[PDB]
Amino acid sequence: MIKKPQKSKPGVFSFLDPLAYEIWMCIVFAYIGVSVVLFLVSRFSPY
Amino acid sequence: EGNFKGLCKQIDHFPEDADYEADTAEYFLRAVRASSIFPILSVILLFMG
Amino acid sequence: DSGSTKEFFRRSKIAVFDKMWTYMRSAEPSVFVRTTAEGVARVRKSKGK
Ligand SMILES: N[C@@H](CCC(=O)O)C(=O)O
Repeated sequence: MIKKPQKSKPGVFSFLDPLAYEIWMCIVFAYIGVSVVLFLVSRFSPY
Repeated sequence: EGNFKGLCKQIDHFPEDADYEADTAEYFLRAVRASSIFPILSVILLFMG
Repeated sequence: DSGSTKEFFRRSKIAVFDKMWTYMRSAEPSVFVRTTAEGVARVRKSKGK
């Protein structure tokens, strides 16, 4: 028997609760590559 | 509105049970709280301006 | 005090329980209490200690 805990609330970055940390990491990696593919196709010298 | 009206207490943070020091986000939030740090600084640049 | 559990760790051969009993014989002052709610409100005022 020990004392009760309190209802220690969520913190500042509580908003990213729906996703795993590793999921967010995949998103940013996806985020960059989509841009540079568009940077490949656009500005390709369409002569 | 009491048996002595206009008796002005000074108040700070108080140590309750186990204090949640591991909540350093909270203890820092306590540390910012008992201070006018931003409302005093809101005077400062307004004075400096 | 005068508990079988207090006697159990005296006789307990599990090393952590020995190590607890090693502490409990060396716990200064008395972690041991005589009656039931004696230990209860002790924890209640221990603030998790
Ligand atoms: N029923 C137990 C309570 C105390 C203990 O568990 O040590 C006894 O009479 O010994």
